[PDB]
Amino acid sequence: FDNPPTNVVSHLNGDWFLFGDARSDCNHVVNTNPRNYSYMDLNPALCDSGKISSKAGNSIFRSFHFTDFYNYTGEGQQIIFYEGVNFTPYHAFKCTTSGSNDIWMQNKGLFYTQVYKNMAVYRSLTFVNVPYVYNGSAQSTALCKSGSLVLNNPAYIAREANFGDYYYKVEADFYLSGCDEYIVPLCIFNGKFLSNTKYYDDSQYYFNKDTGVIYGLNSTETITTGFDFNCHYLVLPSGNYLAISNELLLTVPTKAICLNKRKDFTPVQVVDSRWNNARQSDNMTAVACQPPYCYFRNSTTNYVGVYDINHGDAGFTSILSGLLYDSPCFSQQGVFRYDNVSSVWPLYSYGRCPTAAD
Amino acid sequence: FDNPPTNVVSHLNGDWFLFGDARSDCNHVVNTNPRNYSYMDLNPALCDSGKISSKAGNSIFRSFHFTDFYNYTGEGQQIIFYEGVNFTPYHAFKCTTSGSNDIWMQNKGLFYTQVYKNMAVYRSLTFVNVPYVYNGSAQSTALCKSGSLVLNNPAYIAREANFGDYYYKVEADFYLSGCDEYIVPLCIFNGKFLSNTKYYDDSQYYFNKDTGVIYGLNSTETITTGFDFNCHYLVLPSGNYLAISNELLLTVPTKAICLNKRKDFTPVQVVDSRWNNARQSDNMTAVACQPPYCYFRNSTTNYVGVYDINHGDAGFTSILSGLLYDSPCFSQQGVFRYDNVSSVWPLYSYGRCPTAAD
Ligand SMILES: *[C@@H]1O[C@H](CO)[C@@H](O[C@@H]2O[C@H](CO)[C@@H](O)[C@H](O)[C@H]2NC(C)=O)[C@H](O)[C@H]1NC(C)=O
Ligand SMILES: *[C@@H]1O[C@H](CO)[C@@H](O[C@@H]2O[C@H](CO)[C@@H](O)[C@H](O)[C@H]2NC(C)=O)[C@H](O)[C@H]1NC(C)=O
Ligand SMILES: CO[C@]1(C(=O)O)C[C@H](OC(C)=O)[C@@H](NC(C)=O)[C@H]([C@H](O)[C@H](O)COC(C)=O)O1
Ligand SMILES: CO[C@]1(C(=O)O)C[C@H](OC(C)=O)[C@@H](NC(C)=O)[C@H]([C@H](O)[C@H](O)COC(C)=O)O1
Ligand SMILES: *[C@@H]1O[C@H](CO)[C@@H](O)[C@H](O)[C@H]1NC(C)=O
Ligand SMILES: *[C@@H]1O[C@H](CO)[C@@H](O)[C@H](O)[C@H]1NC(C)=O
Ligand SMILES: *[C@@H]1O[C@H](CO)[C@@H](O)[C@H](O)[C@H]1NC(C)=O
Ligand SMILES: *[C@@H]1O[C@H](CO)[C@@H](O)[C@H](O)[C@H]1NC(C)=O
Ligand SMILES: *[C@@H]1O[C@H](CO)[C@@H](O)[C@H](O)[C@H]1NC(C)=O
Ligand SMILES: *[C@@H]1O[C@H](CO)[C@@H](O)[C@H](O)[C@H]1NC(C)=O
Ligand SMILES: *[C@@H]1O[C@H](CO)[C@@H](O)[C@H](O)[C@H]1NC(C)=O
Ligand SMILES: *[C@@H]1O[C@H](CO)[C@@H](O)[C@H](O)[C@H]1NC(C)=O
Ligand SMILES: *[C@@H]1O[C@H](CO)[C@@H](O)[C@H](O)[C@H]1NC(C)=O
Ligand SMILES: *[C@@H]1O[C@H](CO)[C@@H](O)[C@H](O)[C@H]1NC(C)=O
Ligand SMILES: [K+]
Ligand SMILES: [K+]
Repeated sequence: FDNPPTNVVSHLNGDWFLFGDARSDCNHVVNTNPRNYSYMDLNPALCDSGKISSKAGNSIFRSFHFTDFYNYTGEGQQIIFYEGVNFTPYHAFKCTTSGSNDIWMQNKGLFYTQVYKNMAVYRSLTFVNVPYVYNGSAQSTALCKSGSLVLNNPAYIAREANFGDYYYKVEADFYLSGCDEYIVPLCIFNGKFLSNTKYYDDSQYYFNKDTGVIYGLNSTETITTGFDFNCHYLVLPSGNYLAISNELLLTVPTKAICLNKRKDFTPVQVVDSRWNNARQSDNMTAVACQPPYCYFRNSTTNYVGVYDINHGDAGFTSILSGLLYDSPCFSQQGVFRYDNVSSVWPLYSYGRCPTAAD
Repeated sequence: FDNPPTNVVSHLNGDWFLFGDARSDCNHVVNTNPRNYSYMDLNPALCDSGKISSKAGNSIFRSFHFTDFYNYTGEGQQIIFYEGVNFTPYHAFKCTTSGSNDIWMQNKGLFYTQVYKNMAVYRSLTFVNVPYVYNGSAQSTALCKSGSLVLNNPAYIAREANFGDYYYKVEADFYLSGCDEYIVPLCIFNGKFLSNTKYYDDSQYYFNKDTGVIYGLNSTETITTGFDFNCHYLVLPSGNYLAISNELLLTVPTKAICLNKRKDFTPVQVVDSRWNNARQSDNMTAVACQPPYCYFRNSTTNYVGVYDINHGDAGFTSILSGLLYDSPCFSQQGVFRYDNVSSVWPLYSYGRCPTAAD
């Protein structure tokens, strides 16, 4: 008898949910010709399960920030993630041509940190639009963009006619409702921002009108180039808020991650989402995935897909294969198929776990 | 054979530490006459261990906020707490005679929440003085006090000579060094605060000069009585900060909980700290003590001490008795003395845990 920790994602019972991308997007097949499921790492037998929310070409972070939006939606006791690759150093995203992808990688890590931590204590994740009211005559403006990627959360509001510089103070009202908690971005350009001969230091506050909490960020960088849009990811309660800009452009949330249905602490499972080695990936989801709230799974091999080089890999297919059955014990080291005896002590475990005793 | 979960605090190996009060203060005995150890729930055999930091009449919260200060100091992999009673509804603390003990109970809960969460990931806790510089000629003033309890953290700075009201903006610089992280209070009077015929709305911000993060609290209550000093407990990095007051009195930290030596996630153990039923206690440490970061232990009986009615209880002596030996498995349900087989599945477990399988 053998009960080793196994390198899979699985589930204790039927109460689970997976968020993903093309590699687990059953619907994508309609856009293959001829129709072919080999682009998937997920087993197509799971296509009717109702336990998957995935979109080819997307990721939760990508949908959070950009106009390229998929309404990821799901509920379960155990949450599993196999997405992230659709925002990587490969995309070379920066708000401006003299920006920094490293900043955006930092943003990515901070975002997934909050997602993973919160999905260990909430059953349900979806996206909600955040309504806001701005009183001026200025409209929103797409200041942050690169190729096909256009930032739309937070929104930037243009300067009013009457102002000749960016030293002004303006505000908008944004209202959070419908969820137990909300993940929203609070961001600034952290750097010396040149506009019409003057260098600015972006400043943005959010204010909960009823709790009275102020969350703010002021620019502190002294560099005049190679800077970008630094974001923090706030986990906020329902309420009515002001977004108060003290310098540069007013920014306000337009989308939130909607967290609902508090649950007993249940660690999430995260699968490394990367490209074939020919493309630059990042380890930000690994950084974000820590005990006790998350188990991280990765293959030992290069991603080499059979459909194309970036889709349908033996290693990741193996990892996802655990979704085809129930497993009793989840641990840092892997999943144990039996709940009785093992040769190693499971670490940070969840479920019915074996003893490594005599 | 029998391996039930047991209602004790214990330790996996010798790497542990206990924070407490008189009920575990070996030194107190010098202040008994004749000398008598029966005031303790801790076994005196542990008096030479070097693994206890306790002071009769004190608590970590009490020392955090008030002039009645004990420098709680300790390091261990597994941290245990048996303190809190020395700040309870019994003490009837309020900043003013028309204040609110309920507010202070809320403060207590919020504080212990941060302590317990952080001591699951740091080995070391102590107190550090927080130096600050205020530029005015005004001195500190003890605005919040009740009987023998006098608040000294945060400090209040009096108004300057030149000001005739409390609508002013002033600041101090405070510097955090020597620790990985710091717990500091950010507080305001949350209410309509009457001074010389005018009603004020307290406002206080802290600003990290290098990260550029602003943490602020503004008063939102409309009541003119029955309000008090609402605190939030920030977990901050080393750095140089400004305390920026926008209304009422400037407040600034004078003491921090010093968190050092990051460790692998290890749940803390907390023992209910209460008075005999003749006195009003509270459940704020229970509220603060949640999975997966904390296990809470409580006796099933009234606290009835043998030394006096509030010292030396059979139930709590029993709970602490587990410190006299090593135990392999810690769980929500209790401590299992054996790592092999049990009849229940340990929940949120830490250590070498038994299987409830056939
Ligand atoms: C954060 O940045 C804002 C905007 O720069 C600061 O507010 C401005 O501060 C300068 C003083 O250096 C004044 O000249 C402006 O009038 C202020 N603008 C406002 C209030 O809209 C703000 O003080 C910074 N917050 C801090 C340091 O906590
Ligand atoms: C938090 O409270 C402060 C102090 O009341 C507010 O700052 C004052 O706001 C009033 C406007 O209602 C002005 O009359 C004062 O001049 C301001 N004092 C200052 C800036 O020192 C502040 O706006 C509040 N913060 C919010 C609402 O985010
Ligand atoms: C109009 O040309 C410039 C300028 O020098 O003013 C070029 C300037 O480009 C620079 C400095 O590399 C751009 N600022 C930034 C940080 O990208 C700056 C801004 O895009 C532009 O001023 C609008 O700024 C705001 C705050 O909306 O535009
Ligand atoms: C001087 O008498 C009074 C006053 O009406 O002004 C009584 C006043 O007592 C009240 C309103 O119950 C006190 N304010 C509060 C909230 O306790 C108030 C303050 O203690 C005093 O004004 C000092 O206030 C500040 C901000 O230092 O003092
Ligand atoms: C996403 O889908 C959920 C479920 O249908 C819905 O409640 C929510 O409003 C949607 N969010 C959008 C479209 O932003
Ligand atoms: C992520 O990558 C950096 C190197 O770029 C490394 O320092 C860090 O340890 C990595 N973290 C994880 C969790 O793999
Ligand atoms: C995943 O494993 C592959 C192959 O060992 C390795 O190249 C890669 O760095 C790992 N990814 C992370 C995020 O650790
Ligand atoms: C599906 O794609 C795989 C991998 O490219 C290929 O071997 C196979 O011919 C395809 N099947 C069909 C029916 O096109
Ligand atoms: C462990 O469980 C497996 C599967 O039921 C079984 O083959 C083996 O005998 C068990 N070992 C025990 C109970 O010691
Ligand atoms: C508390 O004790 C520790 C250890 O001796 C010391 O480093 C620290 O400065 C003390 N804190 C005080 C006295 O505020
Ligand atoms: C604390 O006491 C209140 C009643 O005052 C109760 O609602 C709450 O559930 C209690 N919490 C715990 C953890 O015992
Ligand atoms: C501890 O147990 C006692 C006796 O059952 C009970 O009265 C008390 O409410 C409990 N305390 C907490 C914080 O639950
Ligand atoms: C210690 O106190 C206990 C409980 O009050 C009492 O029974 C005993 O007489 C005391 N012992 C001494 C030596 O005073
Ligand atoms: C459990 O361990 C105890 C103590 O060693 C022993 O008495 C008992 O036989 C063990 N049961 C097993 C190994 O099934
Ligand atoms: K801004
Ligand atoms: K203040």
